[PDB]
This record gives sequence, C-alpha cells and structure tokens, in this order.
Amino acid sequence: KPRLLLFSPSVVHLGVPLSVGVQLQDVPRGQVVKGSVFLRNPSRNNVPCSPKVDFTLSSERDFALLSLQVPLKDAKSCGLHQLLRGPEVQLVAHSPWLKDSLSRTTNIQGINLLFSSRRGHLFLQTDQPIYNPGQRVRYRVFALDQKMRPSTDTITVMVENSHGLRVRKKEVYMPSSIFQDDFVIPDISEPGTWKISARFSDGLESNSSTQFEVKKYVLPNFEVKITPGKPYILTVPGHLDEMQLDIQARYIYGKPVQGVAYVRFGLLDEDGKKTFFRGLESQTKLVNGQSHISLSKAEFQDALEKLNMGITDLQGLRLYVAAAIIESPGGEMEEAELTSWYFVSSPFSLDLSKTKRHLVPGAPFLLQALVREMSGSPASGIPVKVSATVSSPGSVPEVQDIQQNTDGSGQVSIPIIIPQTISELQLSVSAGSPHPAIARLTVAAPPSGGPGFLSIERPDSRPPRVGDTLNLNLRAVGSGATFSHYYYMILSRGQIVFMNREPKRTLTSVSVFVDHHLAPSFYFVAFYYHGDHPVANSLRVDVQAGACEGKLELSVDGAKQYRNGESVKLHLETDSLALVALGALDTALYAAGSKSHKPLNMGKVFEAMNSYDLGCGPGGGDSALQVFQAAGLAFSDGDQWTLSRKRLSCP
Amino acid sequence: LEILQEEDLIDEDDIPVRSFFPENWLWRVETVDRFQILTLWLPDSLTTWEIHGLSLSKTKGLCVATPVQLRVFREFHLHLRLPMSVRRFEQLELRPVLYNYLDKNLTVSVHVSPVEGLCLAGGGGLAQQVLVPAGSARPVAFSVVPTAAAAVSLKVVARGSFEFPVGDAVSKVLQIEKEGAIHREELVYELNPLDHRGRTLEIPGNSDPNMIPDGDFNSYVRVTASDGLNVTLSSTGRNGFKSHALQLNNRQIRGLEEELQFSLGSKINVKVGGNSKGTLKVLRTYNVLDMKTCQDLQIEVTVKGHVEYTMEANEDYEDYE
Amino acid sequence: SRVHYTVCIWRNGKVGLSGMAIADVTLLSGFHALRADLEKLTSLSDRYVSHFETEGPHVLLYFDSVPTSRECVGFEAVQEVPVGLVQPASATLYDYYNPERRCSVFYGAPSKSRLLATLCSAEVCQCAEGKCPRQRRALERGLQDEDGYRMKFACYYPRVEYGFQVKVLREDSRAAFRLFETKITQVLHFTKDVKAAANQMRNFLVRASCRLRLEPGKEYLIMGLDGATYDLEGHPQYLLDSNSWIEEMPSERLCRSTRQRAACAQLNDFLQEYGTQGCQV
Amino acid sequence: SCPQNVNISGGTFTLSHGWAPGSLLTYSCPQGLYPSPASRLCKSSGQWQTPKAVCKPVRCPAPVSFENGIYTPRLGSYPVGGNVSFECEDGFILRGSPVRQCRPNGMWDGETAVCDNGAGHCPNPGISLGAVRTGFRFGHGDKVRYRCSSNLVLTGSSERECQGNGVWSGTEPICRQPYSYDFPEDVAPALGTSFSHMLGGHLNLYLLLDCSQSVSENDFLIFKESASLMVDRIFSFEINVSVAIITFASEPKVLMSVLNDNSRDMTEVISSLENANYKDHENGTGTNTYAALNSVYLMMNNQMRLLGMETMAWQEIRHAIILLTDGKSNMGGSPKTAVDHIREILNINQKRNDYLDIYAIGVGKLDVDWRELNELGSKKDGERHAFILQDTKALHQVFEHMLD
Ligand SMILES: *[C@@H]1O[C@H](CO)[C@@H](O)[C@H](O)[C@H]1NC(C)=O
Ligand SMILES: *[C@@H]1O[C@H](CO)[C@@H](O)[C@H](O)[C@H]1NC(C)=O
Ligand SMILES: *[C@@H]1O[C@H](CO)[C@@H](O)[C@H](O)[C@H]1NC(C)=O
Ligand SMILES: [Mg+2]
Repeated sequence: KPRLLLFSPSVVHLGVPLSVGVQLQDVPRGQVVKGSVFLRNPSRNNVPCSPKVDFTLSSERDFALLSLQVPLKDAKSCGLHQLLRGPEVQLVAHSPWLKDSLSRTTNIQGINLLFSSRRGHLFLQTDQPIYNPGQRVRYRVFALDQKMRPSTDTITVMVENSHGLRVRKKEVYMPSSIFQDDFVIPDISEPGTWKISARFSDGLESNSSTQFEVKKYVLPNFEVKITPGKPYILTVPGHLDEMQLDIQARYIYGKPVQGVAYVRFGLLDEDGKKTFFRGLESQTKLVNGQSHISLSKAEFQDALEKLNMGITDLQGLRLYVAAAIIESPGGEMEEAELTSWYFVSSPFSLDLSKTKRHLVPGAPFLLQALVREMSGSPASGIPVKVSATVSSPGSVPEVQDIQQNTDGSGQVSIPIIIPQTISELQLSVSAGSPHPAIARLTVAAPPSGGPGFLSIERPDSRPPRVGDTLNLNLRAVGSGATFSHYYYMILSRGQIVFMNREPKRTLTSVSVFVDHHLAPSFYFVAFYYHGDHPVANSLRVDVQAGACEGKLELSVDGAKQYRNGESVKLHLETDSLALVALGALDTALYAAGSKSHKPLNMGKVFEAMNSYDLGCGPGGGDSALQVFQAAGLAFSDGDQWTLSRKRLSCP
Repeated sequence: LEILQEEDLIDEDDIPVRSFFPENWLWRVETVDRFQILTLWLPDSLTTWEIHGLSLSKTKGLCVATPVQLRVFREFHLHLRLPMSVRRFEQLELRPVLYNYLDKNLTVSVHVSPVEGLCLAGGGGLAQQVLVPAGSARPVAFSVVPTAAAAVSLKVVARGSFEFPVGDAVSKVLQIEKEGAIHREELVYELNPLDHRGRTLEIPGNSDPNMIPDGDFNSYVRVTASDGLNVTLSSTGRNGFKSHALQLNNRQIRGLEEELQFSLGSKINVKVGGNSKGTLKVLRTYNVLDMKTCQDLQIEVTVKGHVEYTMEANEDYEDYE
Repeated sequence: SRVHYTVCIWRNGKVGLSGMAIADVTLLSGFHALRADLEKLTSLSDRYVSHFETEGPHVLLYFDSVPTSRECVGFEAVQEVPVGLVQPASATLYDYYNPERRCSVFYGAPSKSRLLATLCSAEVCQCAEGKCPRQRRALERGLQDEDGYRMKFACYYPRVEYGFQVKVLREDSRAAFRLFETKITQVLHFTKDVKAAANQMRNFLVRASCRLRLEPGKEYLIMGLDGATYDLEGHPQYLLDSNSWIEEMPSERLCRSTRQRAACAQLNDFLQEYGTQGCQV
Repeated sequence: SCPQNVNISGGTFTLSHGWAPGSLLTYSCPQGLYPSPASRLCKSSGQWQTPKAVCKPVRCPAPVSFENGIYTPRLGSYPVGGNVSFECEDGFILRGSPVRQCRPNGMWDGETAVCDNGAGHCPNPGISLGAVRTGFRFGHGDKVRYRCSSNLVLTGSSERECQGNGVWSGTEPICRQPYSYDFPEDVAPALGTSFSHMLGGHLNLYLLLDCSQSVSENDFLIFKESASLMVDRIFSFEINVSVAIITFASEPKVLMSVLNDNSRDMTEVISSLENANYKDHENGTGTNTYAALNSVYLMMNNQMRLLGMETMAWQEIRHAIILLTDGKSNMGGSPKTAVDHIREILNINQKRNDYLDIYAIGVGKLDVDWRELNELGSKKDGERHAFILQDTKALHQVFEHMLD
C-alpha cells in the first residue's frame, strides 16, 4: 500500500543541475522517512556519478523538489564516457524505508535515463550574410548558460567551407562571454554556403552553428520585388482565379527605378524542375517604378495546351515568374525570382496539431484548430464547421454539429461534449467558404474498466502572456473519492520547475504563475491515485507575446533622411550593464544574396529555449505512464516504471 | 554648332570626393550602463543601413533589439559601379551614372583623373560633356586599358556649370588582377597508411610552360578524414623550408575533412600515419594565357555618319608650328 | 548632325540558347536615338524586334528570333552635345532566359577604331593614345631658326630624354601603328638605352590614324620622351606622339636652295653642338 | 617685347633677362602656397609660353584607404593647418601618431598611422597617406606593391618584401607632391640617424658637388661651405674615415681621391675643397650625374685592386655618398645605371646593405625632380635619404646642426 514516487526528466544533461521529484503515499501520519537520491553508473560498472542529496519527507509534507547536481568530473570518473552502445544512465533513490515497510528485496528504486552532453545556449552572428571571395570575414559567438545568463565556460569554434572541409579552429577562454574573430576567404573559393560552428569545450553535442553565403558578385544599386496579387491560385474545376502580379523596382536609397521589365513565366514543380511557357513573355516600361502585368484566361489555357497539361493536373505545381529588369539609361541588370505562388484547391489551411488526443470520456473534448490563410498570415473571423460522430457506445452513433468563427490569429476552440463509454470519436473539420479546407481526424478511447480518469479544463483558451496568471480546473472522473489530494507539476525546458499539492474539493482550481522563463511552452502534468493505480493527464500550454527579460532599444535622432558623411547620434537604451553588440549592414547585401537570410531576432532565441523541451505532442495519454512519457518525465512507483525513451526525437 | 561651355565650371577642388564604401561598419561591442549615445560618422555609400543590435547582460539575460533602418541620400551623385573582374591589358568600359533628381536641367563635365597604370582615351585630360535632364539620369562611358598590374586609385569627377553649383567625385581603389586567367591543377592521391608502400609519398614539382610570371602561386591541401592520418607535408622552398602537420582525425569523427593553406614554391613531400582511407588533394593555382564574344551569341554595331568633336579630341596636325 | 546606326545580331552556338535575346546598345556620349525611326521599325510586320525602349544614350531592343545568318537592322540618331573625347562605346547582347550568357562588343565611331590603341610588345606596354606628331618643317619651308626653337624644345619643355638622327630603312604597318625601321646615324642624347650607338636599328612607330609620313631612304632628327616597349628583341623601341620633335635632314639639294642655306646650316650647327657638348644647363 | 600682364595673385615674380625673347620668368608665392604655372617662357617675342597664374593653396594628400580602421574627419584633400585623427577597431593596436597635422610643406607630421594585430610574421607596413598597397598578406617572403594616386610622385620603396628578420625590405613609401619640399628641422634628425648607422672599422665618404650653369656661383659657394662643415664634423669624431671631393659637370672633375693618403687629414681636404672654382666648369656646363657616379665607381675599383679581393682591410670599408645637386641630370644616361654597378661591385645583399648609403640632397625650387632624387638615394627601413631643400640657406642650416 505505501509507495514512493520518483519524478525526473527523461533526459539528463551533463554539467547542469537536475531536478528530481520525490513523493510518498498512504504513509502513517506520525511516520517519517530518510534517504538519499543519486545518479548511479549505467550498470556496466557500479560507481556513483553524483553527490548524494538527502530528503526529509513526512505525512504533512509528502513532496519536495530536489535540485540534484551532476558535476562533469564525477560523470567522467564513474564511467559514463566509457559507456558502450547507447548513452544511458541510471538514477536511483536509496532509502531503508522500502525494506522496513514494503519488505522489498532491495532498498533501491530507480529509473532509466538518457544522458546527453548538450548544455547552454550558444548564439553567433557573422559580419555580412554574403561575402566575395578574398574578402575578410568577421564573426563573434555568445556563451550563455541554461538561464541565458552570460557564461564563462571555454568554447571551441570552427569554420567549415562550402565543400564541408574544416578551415579553422579556436579553443578560446570566455572572460566576457563574447569572442570576436576574423579570417579571410580564399581568393579561389567557389561559390557556396560556408558554416561556422561553436561548441562548449566539455560539451560534445552542444554545437550551435551559423551559415553565410560566398558568391562572386558586385553590390547592386537597386532591388526588384515581385508581389503576386494573391499568394494562392484557385484551381477548382468550377473556376480559376485570375493571375496578376505587381512588379516593382526601386533604388535602394528610396527612389523608384526607371527602365524596362522582362518577365518570363513557367511551371515549377516540387522537385525544382521548371518548364517555361514558350510565349507569353511580357516586356513593359516601368511607370513609377512599377509594372502591373497579368496572365489572361485564354493565354494561360493555350500555354497549358502547348505543354499538353490540364487544369486538373495542376496539383502541387507552382507558377514560376522570373524578372530581369534593365535600368534605363543606366544599363544595370537586376533579377528577381518568384517561387511562392502555389496552385491550391482552397484558400485556407487547417492545423490540428494543437488538438489533444486520447481525451477522457465524460469530459468535454477541446478541438483546437489554426485557420491560417494559405502561404500567409493567420486568418481571423473565418467560420469553422466540425461534425463530431460519437461511435457506438452500445447504441446508434450520433452526429454533433458545432460552428464557431475564429476569435483571432486563427485560434478556434470548440468544446464538443463526449458521452460516457464512447468507443471512439470521428471528427471532420471544415473551414472557410466557398472551397473550404477539409481536415479529418479520428481519436480512439481509453480502455474500458480503467482505475479512473483525470480531466484538466482550461476556461480561458487565449494563450497566457508573460507574467499573467493561468488557472486550471482538475476533476477526477469515474472513481470514488478515496484519495484526499492530487499532485501537479510544471515542466519548462525539459526540467521540473514546480511541484505542489492541492486538496480535493468541488470544482477545484490550480493556479500557475506564468514566469518569463516558462515561455514559449510549458507542460502542466497533474495526477492522483485511486488505490494503487496511477491516473494522469498532461496539458500543454503555449505562451505568446514573447519579449526579453530586459530590453534593448535602438533609435536615431530625427527623421531617417541623412546625407553622406554626416553625423548620427545613435541611441541605446537598456535596463542594466549589458555587453551591447552592434552592427550596421548595407541593405544591398540582402538583394544580392541568392537566398534572403532573416537576421537574428527574439523568435530564434525563444526557439532556442524550446530546443531543450522534451515534450511529445500536445499532451494527454491513455495511461499515467503514457502521459508522463509524452510530457518528458520518468516515473517509477516501485511496481510500474516507464522505460527509457527510445529516441530523443519522439516521433 | 552645339554650344559648349568651357572653364566656366566649378573649380573641381571644392567638390567633396566620396571614398568610404564599406559593406558593413559599426562592428564594435559596447558596455551600456542603461544609457549611451554614439556619434557615428556615416559612410559615403548611398544606400539604407539596417543597424542591428544585440544585448548581453549579467542580470537581464539576453535581448535582441529591433533593427533601425537608416537612409542616406544626396539628391545628385555620380554613381559608379566597377566591373567585377578587370584583367590587366584588357579593355574595360567604366560606367559612371549621374542621377539628377533635382527639378532643373543640369550640364556636367565628366572626366577621370589621369593616373599611372591606366591608358584612358586621349591621355585622360579630356573631360566628357553630358547633360542630365531633371528627374532623370545619363550614363557616361569611359574606356580604359589598365596596364598597372596592381591596385590603383581612380577619381571620376562630375563638374556642373557655375549657374547651377553641383558636382560629385568618387574615388574607389580599382584592384587590377594580373595578366591572363586563373588555372587550377588539382592532384589526387589516395592515402592508405596501412600499406607500408604508402607511408612516404612525394608530389612532383610543378613545371608548367604556360604559367605566367608572378603567377600568384597558392597551394591548398584538401585532406579527407574518411576511413587517423597524421599527414606531415615537408617541403624545401625558395622562401624557406616550412612544414605544417595535419592531424585530421583528432580522435574524433564529425566531418573532419581538413583544408589548410600551404606555402611552397616547387617541391613537396608527404609523411603518412594512422589508419584510414583518406584522400589528399593539393590544389595549385596560377595565371595562364587562354581565350574565352560568345560562341553562341554574337553582335556587331556599325556606325556611319559625321560626329562633331569638341576641338580638343581631334588627333591631327595643328598646321602652324 | 544626324548619324545612322546599324546594330547587327546572329547566333552560332545553337546549344544552350533560348531563342529570344535582349539587345542593349549604348550610343555615343552625346547621342539619343530617334523614336520615330524605331517606331517605324517596330510597326513593320517582320520587324525583327517585338519591343523597344530608348532614353538618351541607351537603346533597348528585344530580338525574339536570332537565326543562323546575319540578319540585322539600323536606326538613325541625333547629336545633343559634341563628343568630349574620342572613344569607343559598348553594346551588350543579353540572353532572355539566361542573362548570365551574355557578351558585349566594343564598336567605334564612324571612322575611329574599335579599341584604344596601345603599343603592346613583350610583357609590358604603353598608352599609345595621345596627339599626332607634328613633323616640324622649318628649313624646308625656309623659316629661319628663332631663339633656338630646336634647342628650346630640347632643353626647356618638353625636355627630351632621347635624341638621334636616323635614316629610315623601311616603312611597314603592324596592328594600329606604322612601323618605320630606322638606322642610327648618330646618338645626340639618351637617358635610357645606354647601349645606343651609330649604325644600329631602332623601331619608330606612330598610330596609323595619323598622317605622319617618314619617307624611307631619308634621314630625320627625332627627339622626345622614352618608351617602355623594348621591341621584343632587346633594344628599346620608341613611339612618335606629341612632345616629339621630328625634322627632315638637309639633303644635297633642298639645302642648296637660296633661303635654305641659313636654315640647314643652323640645324647642322645644332646637331654638332648638342651631340658634342650637351644641353649646356 | 613680351606682354607685362604676367602678375600672380598673392605673390611676386622674377625675370632672368628682362622681357627679351628667351627670358625665363620665375613665379614665387609665400609658404603654404604653390605657384601655378611655375615658370613662363617669353618665346620668340610671342605670348608667354607655359609648360591666369594664381597661388593655389597647399593641400596635403588624403588617406585613400585605411585598412581595419576609420579616420576622422574625411576630406578629399586636407588644407594647410588641418588635422586628422586615426583610431581603429578593437583587437588592433595603433602605431604612429594618431593625430597628424598637414604642414605647409605639403607633408604630414609623425609616423604613418597603422594598427596591426601581430598574427602576421612581419609588422604591418601600412598604407601611407596618399598611397595604396596591393597584397594584404604579411607572411614571410611575401611582397607588397605601392602606387601613388592623383598627381603625386612616389618617393621611397615601390615594392617591399617581408624578410626573415621581421623587417620589410626597403623604406616606407611616402607619396609626395611635385611642389612639396623639406624643412631643415624635419630632415636634420633623419640625416643624423642615417650617419649614426654609418659610423657604427674605416669609412669611405664621397662628396659630389654640382657646378653646372643651372646652379649659380653663390649657390655653389654655399654648397662648398656645407661640404666643408660636413667634413669638419666627421673628422671631429676621431673615427677612421677617408673623404673624397668630386665636383661634376658635363664632364666630371676630381678634386681629391681616396687612393691618396691625404684624404685622412682635415687641412688637406679643406685646402682641396677651397681651391675649387667655377672657371674650370665654365667651358662645359652640363649635369652628367652618371659620370660622377662612374668616377666614384672607378675609385671603388682602384681601391679594390690596391687593397685586394679578400683582404680584411677592405671588407670593413663602408661607403657613404653625398650628392648636393639640383636634380637635372641631362646627359651621360640614367644615373641609376652607375648605382647598379656600385651595388654589384660592393656585393650588396641583405647583410652587406649597411656598407653602402647614398644621400641625394636636392636643392632649388624650379627644376628639382623627385623621381631622380628618390632613384639615386638609398632605401632603408626607418630612414630617409632623398631630400629637397628650397634654398641653400636651408642646406647650410641643416648641415650645421646635422650631427649632435
Ligand atoms: C550538431 O551536429 C550534428 C552532427 O553534425 C548535427 O546533425 C546537428 O544538427 C548539430 N546541431 C545543431 C546545429 O544544433
Ligand atoms: C528642363 O528640360 C526640359 C526638357 O528639355 C524642359 O522642358 C524644361 O523646361 C527644362 N527646365 C525645367 C526647370 O524642367
Ligand atoms: C598522430 O600524432 C599523435 C601526436 O600526439 C600521436 O600520439 C598519434 O599516435 C598519431 N596518430 C596515430 C593514429 O597513431
Ligand atoms: Mg645643372
């Protein structure tokens, strides 16, 4: 009857603290326990790999979060570096309570974990996106720990050329967490995309890299952009929407380009092979930097006929538009290419990845969809129709029809009601009209006769902001109220950050304070115990409106209309002493580049936060072990323990 | 018949030349104590500068600021774009373009400052007369046969009339590549250190008849780590005896194919080690005389008529000396 | 006034081409094409170009069919300002589908040359662009020497670093220059070419566009600035341009004529004093 | 006669033979300005011939390029009295004067600004203001080629090679303007340092004096005076030296030789120098610098023969040549040819380069050519050998304080 619970992330990262959750159950009120938890050897040999940390838990305090440290010296000495086959390790909890109470053969309870040397966040940016051969290349890397604080650990950068051969390598100490460096591209180097990689010296797998392009080019004077009238082409048999483009050419310093535009059309497939339309080439004189050309109906039909292609065959193809504008009388040539144009059967796209699977019977099913305009920003105010067909629970199936428009940014939350003893649920989601986007998903049901169920209801479907408190409702379903409390934890960046206990009540609430470090996605895992069988449910919550912990603001005094050689009073504003890194880039580099490389912004940093997340889907599971595995934890209660994850990817 | 203005122009000395054209600037890293003002001096390039920004602080983590677009515009300038490739003794046609964005007709005398190493038209002293209508642009064609064989500074200058005091001057260093074209001589040698016969190998010295004097001889070694080579390349050289040792495997395997610049005149030797199936590719580059108007396209412009020169470019007897 | 252009186009490779091609000819410095001629050109059924656009010194023509043979078409332009300096222009022909498959052609003025004349020999060569040699005639015209005009030209400006009296063996034309192979009668002065001596060959070259004539079998006095061409044989080879003094030597009879005694005698007096004594400065 | 409308704005002018045909008009402007045109010719009674006249301001060269750094303010050509500041990016340590002020002579002050990271085998030679450099690799055995810009003339080394000892071969090039000259105060320490390297054994010193028509009788007198103080000072150091006096013209004349043993006596050399006159050079008034250098070479060969091929007594013999000329070599060929003979016979290499220094002190303001003086003078790192002084007063001034 008494039990000891062991909670820990499925993957342990070397050199950074590990959070271990420990818990009791059904223990006498006056009873207390003693013990220590430590990482043991992968059992190929037997040497402890971490210092022992004590825990003192009782009836009134039956939970505690232990910050178990895993120093690199102990990991190297005990034999993790000498391991064979895969990278596993064992975490066990040692306490005489097991033998004293449960009369177990051993006083050791543990889990199987994967150990990876990846740690810290490494960011690095180069001088320019594109360079000429024989041109000096400058770059710098930033070293940051788990909490993105500046890190002083030594790092080993390297440079790989276009062919992939290493060209440079520097093992550099970190006094200021920034390492500036420069090198010269060989004058005989062929065009290609070079790569600069940076790793922590003791972290083998912590390689963060950036890429820059090398090409024989000269700086352009103006850039040409081709913007389609609509980023989609409707190819439904009933009608085909007109194809129209607005070709613009403007001098980079602002003024429009005067010249002519040479437009060549063609069909481009997914592989990349482009078949040009012989004929229909349009040449126009740019009037106010712009030329508005369009493809007619009969012209396009004849073009398809010449290639012996049908409208119904245009599935997945792309209408390829290329331009080569000649400045007049300047004579300069600049080329623009269009490849985003896609033949589609519906002007909308449905993303159902947010829809939780394996949902509990007896509680509302939260269908969540993202109505994103095809190759565009999320759409707002677009109706969504879903037909829910509850499969036979013993009677005839029933069809439930709910309609709800998109509140904003494509977010639609449709709480369909699921009856008890449901065999399986079939959903058919349709959004937009006419020519809707059809998305179909089917979900099974948990096995009948289970020990119970837990439901997590989130009244506010809008994503929480930074610093905004989030409250969830927990309700046990399908079992008696033998238990007195349930327990919940919050997972961010693959580490257990919070643990608490809430007493069982009626229509209960659990409040979670969304800290900044919990962004951009944290897992909420809650579970209770019906006798000796665990039942759990994990809800994934994403955090939007990501912003820096501090702030950095650049501003230029006055209007942005200067003259060459004049003075600029650039303004920097922040809230603390910061190693501000600056860089002024000529805009023409973006135009000359074959592929436009977006600069470093908060999106990449927040993705770097999410790169350490161990989550597997939007949460939920048939059993407690499945819920914990999807969340990214390892659970062992002495009788049932989840196996170590087969792969980090969790396909 | 056409009216020409002479020496009533700007003095050419007041016109401010533009010479700083950096692709990127402001690469410094600064410590801001919650407030700092930088007095940046804008370069002479006429584009828009997207000033990036990243913050790294010990207490507030990391932040990336929104880039600031910064625009520089002169409203009348001589934009000049040098050709990507300019070989010595090869005729190129410089194309300075005068963009007149004002609201008045402008008459400008365009000329290239005569410099040693450049064979211009008529010695480089003549100034070409062009007129740029308001809100338009005109190109001026200067034909140059560079005999310098080295980088040289040209300074194209545009001089308006004294009635309308405008003008611009641009001074970019024009790197002259040396005579002939570049040739590549790669040499492939499979590297099996297990076989004792492959332990020591020597690459033959280069004796190329068509190699041009001052052939910028650069050697790069491309050695592949695919299977732990300790290839040590030893070589006597005119400059000196230099040997740099390559350890490609480093007791590790992540795309460790290596490349290192190798500075030799003629001779080269190999000392192999380890156990692997690596490949050595010493790459030699040097100038060569070779040729290729397209073989596919061709074009010919023939002109007939009377063209009036400005009495300073007529190459004939003065008849009274 | 009005100058008639003629842009010609054809293709030979036949492989890798896409047919339609873009013509981009740049007119002379002070010329803009007549739009009437071009619109008449494009209004014809077999116009050979589907589109055109010209502004100032630029003319754009879209050739939608480039065949094997030489088909071509011409238009007429007008002059705005006199051409400031004699120089060829550039005309470029682009490929419609692969503009990187291009090649420009240099076309000269109606009578001038295609490329800048340069006296190129060995592995280093000199800028041949400049002015015509004068071929000064004072004794032949009968004008008496004033203030030592030959001596002033030799010693004051342009100072001469080489001076010889040469007998012209032959007249030949190579590339853009007319080569006069000459034999050294005497070496008056030399800064470079320390190996100058009597009865030695020296190549004197002048641009073919000029009318300078050095009759073979006659002696002339040539002075001027050096050249850096080396003749590819070893001896420095001199070029004739501005700052070069060329005078026809006194013969048995033209110096006999009445007004020419003083002139020919004074030139020979310069000969012996300058060759023997020097600049005296 | 010639027209009298030959006035210059802001300055004066002088004439050689009045307004008669063939007279040479000389233009002069105050310091900080350069005459333009420099001189006019009255022609054969025609209008004045020039190779409106205005004293255009002096303008120092502006930095064409500044590798790995910025320079403020940025101008096309800095005027007199202007300042320029040279600070460069992080990781690069500046060398030379960060602040350089354009002196009225058309030259900056202080060493040329350059910052080097030190990765290269040799120190960064840098881009001198007004010049350009080709080749950004500082490896051992590598080379850099310099080219001037606009109308500047290159004085110094047009090609430098990174030698094994970590010092680039040749001197640091300095693009100069044709009108630019040298102040005595600037050039006295340079001469002192070069002669200090020379004195660091027995030394051979040859003094070459100009006595053509272009140099005047008073000008030659000041030349003789400066030579006399020069030989007086070197004998005051109690160092074994032999000095020879050569005064050259259309045909060179030898007033003293190193073969004679009297060259090691102060009274003998001063008596020989004072006996010099202008009459002996009046019959022939050319400037055959090559002939003078050939006479020096003949002295070299005679000392060779009398001393011996491999005798130590000659191996420790150092040679320093001084030329007080107006830089108008107009006969005998290129003077550089004889310098090639001297270097060949002395077996000049990277090690024996200490045994030969050639000083080419130009004097005058009208017909002094920078290329000739630079070509004659020797080229060594950190030292200047080619000089131009506007007046012989400046020549006497620089010599009388030349040593310390
Ligand atoms: C680290 O290196 C591995 C092996 O080359 C590569 O697959 C992986 O993408 C890298 N990780 C990054 C770039 O985050
Ligand atoms: C400029 O030239 C145009 C074209 O000849 C003429 O119509 C116009 O009046 C002129 N002046 C202005 C101020 O635009
Ligand atoms: C390569 O050189 C290292 C230098 O430490 C040496 O220890 C090693 O044995 C060599 N490589 C192999 C594969 O033996
Ligand atoms: Mg003289």
